[PDB]
Amino acid sequence: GLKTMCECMSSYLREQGKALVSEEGEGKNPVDYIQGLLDLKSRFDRFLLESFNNDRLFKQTIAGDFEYFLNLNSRSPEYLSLFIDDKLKKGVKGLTEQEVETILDKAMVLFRFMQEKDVFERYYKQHLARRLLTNKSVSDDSEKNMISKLKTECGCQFTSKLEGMFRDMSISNTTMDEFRQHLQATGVSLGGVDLTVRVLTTGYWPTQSATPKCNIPPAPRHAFEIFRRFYLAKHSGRQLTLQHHMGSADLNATFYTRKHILQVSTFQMTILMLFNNREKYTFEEIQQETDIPERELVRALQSLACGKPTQRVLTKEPKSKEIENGHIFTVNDQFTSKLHRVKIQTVAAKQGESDPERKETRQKVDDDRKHEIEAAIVRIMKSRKKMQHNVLVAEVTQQLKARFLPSPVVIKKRIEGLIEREYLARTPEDRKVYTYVA
Amino acid sequence: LWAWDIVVDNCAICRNHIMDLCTVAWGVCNHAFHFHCISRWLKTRQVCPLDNREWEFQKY
Repeated sequence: GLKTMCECMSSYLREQGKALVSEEGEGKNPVDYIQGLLDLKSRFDRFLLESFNNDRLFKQTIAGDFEYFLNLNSRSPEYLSLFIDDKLKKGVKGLTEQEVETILDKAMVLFRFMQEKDVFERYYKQHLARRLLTNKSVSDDSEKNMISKLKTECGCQFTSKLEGMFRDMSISNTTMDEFRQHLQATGVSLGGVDLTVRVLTTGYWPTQSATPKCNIPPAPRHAFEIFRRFYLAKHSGRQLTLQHHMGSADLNATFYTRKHILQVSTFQMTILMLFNNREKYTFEEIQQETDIPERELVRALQSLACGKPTQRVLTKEPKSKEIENGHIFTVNDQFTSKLHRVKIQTVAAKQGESDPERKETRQKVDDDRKHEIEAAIVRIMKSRKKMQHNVLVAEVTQQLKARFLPSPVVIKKRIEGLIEREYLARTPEDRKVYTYVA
Repeated sequence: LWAWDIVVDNCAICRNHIMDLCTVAWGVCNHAFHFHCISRWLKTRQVCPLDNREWEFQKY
C-alpha cells in the first residue's frame, strides 16, 4: 500500500523536472537554473522529512527520479560548474561562511547525482584555472577545502586525478610566486611592469590548444628577453609554458597631460604600442602586423571606444557592432577622465561558451576520455593475465562506470591496440587468449 | 629560453611505438620525455619501461 503513491509522486516529479529543464526557449540563466533545482530539491526534502519521516523507499524513489531527469541536458554540468564557481568568487552577495558551506554541500550532493562525472570534473578544473588566472581569489584555503569535500563526496577512485591536478596547480602557482619573488630580490627586472609571470608548465593544466601570437614592440621584446634571461638564471635548460596568448602587464604608456597607468590585454597591447609610438595606424595594418584574432580585435574595439563615455577618448570609424577595415583611431590622452588609472574592464558576459567552441571542447574532452579508457582497459587484462570477450568488456565497464560510460567500440580498439603495439601478449584473432606483455 | 626536443621517433626505449595511442609531462632531468614515452609512463603500465628509470612526472 505504501508503494501505490510512490509511482504517482515519481511521475509528478519527473514531469516537473522535465518541464523545468526543458529546452523550450533560450537565454536561461545558469544561476537561476541551479537555484531552481536547489529549491525543488529542498522542497522535496522538506516534504519527505515532514510527512514521510525519512522513509527509505521514498528516498530511493526521489534519488532515482533525480538521476533520471538530471542528465537530460548535455550542457548541464557546465552551468553547474559556473554556479559553483561564481558563488565561491568574492562579492557573491556577501555569502556567510555557513551559507557558503551549505551551498557547497548542496553542490556536492548534486555532483553525486551526475551520471557523467568526467565532464563535470573537466568543467570544474577549467573554472578553477580561470578563477586562479582571474587574480580575484577570495580564500584559497576555502577553495582547497571545497575541492577536498567534493573529492570525498565523488569518491577517491573517481577524483584522484582531480585531486592530483589541483595539487599540481597549487604547487605550480606557489613555485611561480616564489620564482617571481626571488627574481625581484635578484636585484633586477625587465621593465618595471606588474610581475604577471605565467611561467608554469602546461603538462597537467587546461591550456588552450592554440597559442595566440602578439606583436611584441621593442619594449615588449626587451621585457621578453629579460624574462627569458631570468628564467634561464633560475632553471637552466628547463622551459615552462609562458606563451603570450594571455600575457598581461601593467605599465604607463603615452601616445603622441596627466600620468595614468594603462591596463590592456595581450591583443590590445600591440595596438597600444602602435598608437604610443606611431601617429596614424590603419586597423588592417595593425591586425596584419599583430595577427590578433577577429574576436579579440572586436572585443578590444568594443572595450576601447564603444564603452563608457568617460573612457571614450577615440572615435573609431566605425565604432559600432560592425567592424570596418582600415578603422583609423588615435589615443587622445588629453580627453578628460575620472579614474586615475585607465584599466580596461574585463569582458565577462553571461556564463557559457560559444556553440562551436563548446562543441570543440566537448569533442576534445571525449577524445581524451576515450584515450584514457583505452589505456586503462589493458590494465584490467594485465591484472588477471587472462580475459574473455565478455569478461574483458565487464572488467572495462567496472572501471568505466562512475567516471564515464563504457562502450564496446573502445574495448575493441584497446584489444586491437594491445596486439598492434605489443603492449599486451594477446591476439586480435584469438579473443579468448589474452595476456600481458608490458 | 631553450627549445624542447622530445625526439619525434623515440627518445629512448619506450615499448609504446611512435604513436599517440601508447611530451607535455616533464622528464626526470627536466628535459622533457617522448610523447610515446610519456603516455606509456602515465597510465599504461605499473612499471614504466619508457625512460630507463621509472618516470612519473610532476608539476601542473
